[PDB]
Amino acid sequence: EDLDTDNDNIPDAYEKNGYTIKDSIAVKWNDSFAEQGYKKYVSSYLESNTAGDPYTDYQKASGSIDKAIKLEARDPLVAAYPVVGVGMENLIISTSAYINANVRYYNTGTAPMYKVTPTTNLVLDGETLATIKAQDNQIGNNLSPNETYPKKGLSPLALNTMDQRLIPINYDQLKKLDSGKQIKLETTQVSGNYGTKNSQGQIITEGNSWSNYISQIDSVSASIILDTGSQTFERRVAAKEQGNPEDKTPEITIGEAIKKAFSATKNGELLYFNGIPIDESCVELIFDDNTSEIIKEQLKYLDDKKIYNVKLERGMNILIKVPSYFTNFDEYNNFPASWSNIDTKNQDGLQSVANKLSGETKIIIPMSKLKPYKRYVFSGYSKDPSTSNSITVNIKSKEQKTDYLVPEKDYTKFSYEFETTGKDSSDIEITLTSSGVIFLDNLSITELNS
Amino acid sequence: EDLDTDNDNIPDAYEKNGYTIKDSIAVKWNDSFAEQGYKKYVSSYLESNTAGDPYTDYQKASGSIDKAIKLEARDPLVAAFPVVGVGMENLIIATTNSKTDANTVGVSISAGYQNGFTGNITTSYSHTTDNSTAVQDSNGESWNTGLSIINANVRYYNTGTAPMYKVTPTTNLVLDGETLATIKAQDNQIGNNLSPNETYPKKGLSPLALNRLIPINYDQLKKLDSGKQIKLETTQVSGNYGTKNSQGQIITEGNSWSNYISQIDSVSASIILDTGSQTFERRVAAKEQGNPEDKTPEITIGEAIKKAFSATKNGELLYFNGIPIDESCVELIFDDNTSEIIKEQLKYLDDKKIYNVKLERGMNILIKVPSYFTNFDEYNNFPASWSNIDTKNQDGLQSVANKLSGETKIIIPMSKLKPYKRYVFSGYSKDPSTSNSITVNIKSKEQKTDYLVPEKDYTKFSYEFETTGKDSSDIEITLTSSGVIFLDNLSITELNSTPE
Amino acid sequence: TQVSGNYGTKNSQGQIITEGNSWSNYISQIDSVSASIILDTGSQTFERRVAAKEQGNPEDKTPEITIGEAIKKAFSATKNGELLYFNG
Amino acid sequence: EDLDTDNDNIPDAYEKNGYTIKDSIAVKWNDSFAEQGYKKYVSSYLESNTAGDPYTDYQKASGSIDKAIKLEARDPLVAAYPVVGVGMENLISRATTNSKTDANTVGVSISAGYQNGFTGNITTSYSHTTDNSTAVQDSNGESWNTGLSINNANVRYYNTGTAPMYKVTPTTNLVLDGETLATIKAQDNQIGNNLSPNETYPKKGLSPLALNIPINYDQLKKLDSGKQIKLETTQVSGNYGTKNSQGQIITEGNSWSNYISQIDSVSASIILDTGSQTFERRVAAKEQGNPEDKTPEITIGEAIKKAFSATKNGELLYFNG
Ligand SMILES: [Ca+2]
Ligand SMILES: [Ca+2]
Ligand SMILES: [Ca+2]
Ligand SMILES: [Ca+2]
Ligand SMILES: [Ca+2]
Ligand SMILES: [Ca+2]
Ligand SMILES: [Ca+2]
Ligand SMILES: [Ca+2]
Repeated sequence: EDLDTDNDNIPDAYEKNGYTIKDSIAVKWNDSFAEQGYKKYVSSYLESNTAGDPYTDYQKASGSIDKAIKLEARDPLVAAYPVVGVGMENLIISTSAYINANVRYYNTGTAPMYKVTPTTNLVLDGETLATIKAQDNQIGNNLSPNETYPKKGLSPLALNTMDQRLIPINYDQLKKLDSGKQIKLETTQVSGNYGTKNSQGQIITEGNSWSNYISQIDSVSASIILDTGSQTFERRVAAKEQGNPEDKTPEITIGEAIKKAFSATKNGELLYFNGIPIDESCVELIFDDNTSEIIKEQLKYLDDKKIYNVKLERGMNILIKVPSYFTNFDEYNNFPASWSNIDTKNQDGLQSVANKLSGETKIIIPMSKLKPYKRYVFSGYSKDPSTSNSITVNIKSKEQKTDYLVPEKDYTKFSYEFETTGKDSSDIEITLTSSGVIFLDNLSITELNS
Repeated sequence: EDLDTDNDNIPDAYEKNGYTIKDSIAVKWNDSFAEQGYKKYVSSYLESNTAGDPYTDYQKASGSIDKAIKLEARDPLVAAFPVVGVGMENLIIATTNSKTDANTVGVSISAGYQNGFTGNITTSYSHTTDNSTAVQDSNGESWNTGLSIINANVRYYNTGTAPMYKVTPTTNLVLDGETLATIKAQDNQIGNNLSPNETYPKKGLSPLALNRLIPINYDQLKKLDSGKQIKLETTQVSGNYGTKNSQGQIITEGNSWSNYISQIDSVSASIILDTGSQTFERRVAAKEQGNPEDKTPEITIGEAIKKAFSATKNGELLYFNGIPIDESCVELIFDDNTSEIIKEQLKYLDDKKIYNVKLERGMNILIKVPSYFTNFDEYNNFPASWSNIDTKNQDGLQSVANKLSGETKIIIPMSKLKPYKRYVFSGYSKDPSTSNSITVNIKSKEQKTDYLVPEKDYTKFSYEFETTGKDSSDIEITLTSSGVIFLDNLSITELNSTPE
Repeated sequence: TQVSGNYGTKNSQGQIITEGNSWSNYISQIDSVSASIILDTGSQTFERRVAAKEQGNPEDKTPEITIGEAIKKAFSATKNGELLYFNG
Repeated sequence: EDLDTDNDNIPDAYEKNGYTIKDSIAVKWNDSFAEQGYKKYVSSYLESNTAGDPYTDYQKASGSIDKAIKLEARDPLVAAYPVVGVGMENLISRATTNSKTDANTVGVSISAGYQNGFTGNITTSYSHTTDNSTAVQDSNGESWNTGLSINNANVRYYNTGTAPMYKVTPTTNLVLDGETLATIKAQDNQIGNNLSPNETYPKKGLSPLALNIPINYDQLKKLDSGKQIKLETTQVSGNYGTKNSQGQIITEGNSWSNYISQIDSVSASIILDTGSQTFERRVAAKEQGNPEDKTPEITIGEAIKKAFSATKNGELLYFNG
């Protein structure tokens, strides 16, 4: 009962049903360990590195790795994949001419990246001027998770050397630069190292590279992203191959994976990221085209009919954006202007109460606290047992929108995309009309890409 | 009891309840060893390197490491961390620098303090890595005179705990909001030796020259003429440490420091102590919040300061080489997230003292010792002697207080204080009746006065007064009391500098 | 002022290696345990070094020899009883 | 009586009371070994290297180390330490001589009477032997400005330590008595292959080593009025000799920068000047706080005689007569 096929210092039976690390020796999981704060881990018994990252399944679970890797990446299923991107602050051209920049390396993965050597392009409209690689002057020694180089409170670093100064080929670039065209900065690849403890016990990060592992880590994991409006966290969760009978990676629900990748606690049934709810009813999801067809196909054959109860797959991409303005009519309403014709004396809501609307809903949102030239999408829950009332929308924007909606028997989410342009433009108006008595809950406002 | 889960030549039983090293082996700690000078160590029995530094628990306790590492790094909880920075001392188209200017500048101090939290609040905490320049060349004239419309002399200074061989900084010189350039020391300004609390070149040697043409905008020079707020920021430094090998000869070639930086900052609480002359930086280990497998010991902030700086406890006061750094005698500058952590834990306490709260991960504590202080008991380094003080009292917070009924005067020459530096007034008052009134008046560049009322218990007050110039009127402090009022720990603290 | 070169040591594999070797390591050591002797023949010059014991050293066992014997040793000059001839 | 805690081939009992090396083994010291020229050695029984220098207690006591090291460093308490520098010779068109104690005794206050017991002085600008200040001898009275009236360096590296330095690459700056000019480094052809104790590169009898900068008109006046130029040293990077199992002395990779902050922090500097040649010795000592520390505690008089190898005839110290 102690066979170890893959030789990762964890028995096959424990690795299949769930195991927890106590006294640095893995033992069978017991439900009585929940109150002490122990976590449950389940992984594959046919492979040493479940997610593909350098660290094994006994090193990740026990925490016997680099201590800068976030405590969420101690879960074997979640790859310790670091994401690094370069962000521009100031771009100036001076005499063709010399070009300088002010950039800071943003890390949002889960593990540090020593000796960062980013590679960037200088493109303005399709045409790329040159490829820039970080020389000795701009290599960041340490880049901890969720931290920048230079760290917060230090000025950005310059960038003026391109090969063994920056210079265009001719004046054809500057003539269209003055016409109103600017130069963007985009990253193509970032190079780095990963820390490991050598034979004698010290850490060495010379012969180890992260770029020997990226191709593998991407291909065996499902990408998940969470955006808080200001901070982005990119996580990768291992997923099993479909037709392979010898691929024994555990299958988990998408709802389960969110709790694991972002280490978000669960207060019984709701999920809080760090005080921000991330339950499916109070947050907007974005999927690519490939995910949409798969997620719809799985839902129709399952009775509950919620996203957060669908088994994860290998290669699906998920983008989660928290609402900018959200009200639940129970404990939170961040809208600067109060809503009209609201009645909280109800018990038919999704969680506690619903809004019994008698007539129409009128809300005037100021543009002062909103982003100009940005695309906004509103969402909400509508329930009508009568199924005999027609509801239309009249919202002022760059182009006035007028759409009709027929509420269903039960609660249903409606999403309508509109665009707002110009800071010194007409104030945005929103109108909701109901034929009879309707139930509304969980209204959302979320920014989209421009 | 010789079980070894981590295999670091320290049994689990010793490593939990207290162990000391005798004859290069670890033995059970006994309370009778205290007077002989042996120290009590407690560590984690599941980790080889409790503090995260490259030297394990047994190596740190026994001292079998580089002999330049300070004796207060031999505690397994304290960590070796060379906190190197670059300070500039020459402007080329004279300079006195401070390592705690950007950290004590962000604090705004009110008249009173909330009951329980006898500390200050700042939202701009910064380490001693950075530099702040207040050029002494200015005497009323700006730099624009004479010349109007590249290479500077700098000195690498270490304030950490362990030496850094092969110094190779990477600093940025600010140009208002914009920058100058990313300058990386390349071949012939690489200090091969940087001893802790020592510079490169040596203390008595002139600074070396930074390397070959740069542009400087003239519009920001007028800003410099408006105020010399130019500060030098060191983004990163590269170097090595030294661990003996099988043969014995110290190797420093592959052993970079930069491998254990993102690990030390992620397992340790940042604590800084300033004495006015030089500043020390330490990073004590702290356990994780919700990890049951984290066996890092729990020690309160009072023990953290004693361990980090090897402070000695006389009576109930921590003494740091003559200068007392007890909680009631020093001005603390916490970070906001650090401060609110203490605030919530204070109301669950009984004694209600800062130094008795438990240490946590991620704290940022900047201890700033006041320039002039007197406890009325034994220490009084004031440039003059205060008038109308009755030392013979028994209601003092530590030993004695003063029986004040009337007015108190003090003479303070401008010479004995640094010009153009903001200062914060501090002290403790108490009155059993709480019916008398306290009136104060501050003689400075502006005429400022205020009124105060005591309470049953000792209360802390804080007042601000700035200094201007070298030739100016002497600063006078007047304390007037209606009835009987008791005073203790009368202090003057040196805060950030004032704009030109 | 100085010269840098190599010397050869027959290793375990039977070859002669002059890559991990240098004379600079031994110039200071040879100079400190030996007595300099020069022979000048008008057109050619010779320079040797003969080891000798330290003055006040109890654990030094370098043999004691005379100047005449050392010149005989350092140049391999034959001695026909008492007269000493180098190359005639 | 055979226990060895530090494992340096010296039994702990012999190491704390006195020992000496006969036939490459340690023997208990006795009073009868004095007249035979033997010395008495005492070191710390918890540390392989008491002084901090690369050579252990057994290698120094038995002499199984470099033969170009002074006998002074064979005592376990005395650290082998190559304190070197740069000696200015030519100012370019005028030569100079260099004083190793000018910059130290300049800050000494001298009075008439003295307090009881104490018979020394006080210095406010203490500096080491690497801190070299010159004194121009060819300046007969004419100013340096004379000759042009319009508004290189020949040097010689010097050693005053106890152990030879191979691959000497000194680093200095042109401080020009008030402000540095250039942090010059000697890279490829100015490197000294070997630098023996109490010897210079080049050796005696060879032309000065040349090393290859603007000078303002203001420095010309001040240099012409009671001021002198000095070339302080910030650091010098060298190597040292280590034996092998194959028997070769390997001096590549081994550095005199790894042990410098170890030797320096555990040793008490003692300096002696005879007026013509200067010496610097480091002597190991013990910190008061640590009880586990076992470095022996001896007087200055014992430290003087064990550092400069004087002779104790009667009760007075004789150094080279
Ligand atoms: Ca297994
Ligand atoms: Ca496995
Ligand atoms: Ca509800
Ligand atoms: Ca242990
Ligand atoms: Ca341990
Ligand atoms: Ca008192
Ligand atoms: Ca021994
Ligand atoms: Ca020893």
